Amino acid sequence: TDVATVVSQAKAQMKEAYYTYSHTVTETGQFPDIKDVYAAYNKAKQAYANAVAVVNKAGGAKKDAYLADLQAIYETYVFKANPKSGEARVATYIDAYNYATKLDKMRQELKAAVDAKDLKKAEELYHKISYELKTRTVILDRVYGQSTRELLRSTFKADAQALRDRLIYDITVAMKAREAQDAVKAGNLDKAKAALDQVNQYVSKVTDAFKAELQKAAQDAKAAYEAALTPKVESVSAIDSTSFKVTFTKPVDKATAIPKNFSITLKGTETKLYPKSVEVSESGLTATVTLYDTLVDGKTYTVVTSGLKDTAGKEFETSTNEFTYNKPVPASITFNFNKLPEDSAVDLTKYVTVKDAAGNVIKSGFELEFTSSEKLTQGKFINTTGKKSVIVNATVKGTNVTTGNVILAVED
Repeated sequence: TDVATVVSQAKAQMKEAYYTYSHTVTETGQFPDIKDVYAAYNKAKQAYANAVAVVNKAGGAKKDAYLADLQAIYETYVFKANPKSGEARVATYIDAYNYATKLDKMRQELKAAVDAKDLKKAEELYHKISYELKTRTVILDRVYGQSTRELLRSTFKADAQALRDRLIYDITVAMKAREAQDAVKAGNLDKAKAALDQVNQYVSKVTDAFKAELQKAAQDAKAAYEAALTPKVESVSAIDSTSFKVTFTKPVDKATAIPKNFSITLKGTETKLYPKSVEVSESGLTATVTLYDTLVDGKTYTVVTSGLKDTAGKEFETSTNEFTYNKPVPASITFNFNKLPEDSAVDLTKYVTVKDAAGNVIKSGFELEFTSSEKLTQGKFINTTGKKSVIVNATVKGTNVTTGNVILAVED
């Protein structure tokens, strides 16, 4: 009833509300029921308001000092707009505890979505929870007590971050896959390739939760991206003096990969060579074209392809592509080592190196003939079993580049 006592008590009640959470955090390392804290919060507000009315009535010459005192205690312990450190302790705690338990609930809701393998629900929650973690963690900063701020982060926040982080690959590939689809469906192949590149970058890192669905999504994006590409002739290159290699950017309908659809001209002249046969890669996108006519060393040839179609539908554009035929010039030949392994069939071509005059190794475009102390099979295999030496001679046919007779040890 007396004013001094009323204000004395209302201040005690305001602090009591802060003790409601702070004491239990400190004593037990736990949080109170938030509802007890709300109850204490409301008692303090009512204690405040009642104390004000009593002071307005019977405070006399201390009226203003009383209201300021009350206000100061209120603003520190219970509530204040835009709190600084140590202010609005109860209201900041409530907000942070509520922020933190919403995190926990969202985390648990996310876990349910991955447990139920629901990609769309997990995607939504990942974004919502990401937003909470980034934009609203400042709520935690306004809490009074390093000890209790740390209790909020460890208790609730750390788990939520961990679930979110763990899912980033899953959500990225789902997003990029559909961005890819949407890009091709929108006639934008640069956008689709770039989206697809990301897919490919991350899909080997998705978790188990949605792996099949996500791998499926990624395969659908790849395939849908290929479809939009135009089948192209990429290149031609000589092989020997009567054949050349053609490369496709996309497997070719083998029924269109026939001689009549290939034209070969000695470039800049009217001399035209006839295709004999076309032999396609089951591998899809490369064929060997064999000519009746012979290619001249050092000449350039233009290959005009027409009438080719895809492994499924689309037409290659008539295309012009050249290659130049060069028959290498063997200058030297040597055996790679002073020895051969002990085996019943050693291929001598694997043991010998041929170079041109500049000393560059000539990998193809020449024939090898051998003589040996040992019987030769297929012109190149020898049996070294039970032998400690053998004699061999590699000559590049039918030039005069040759090893001469060389005695090689047999040892592994």
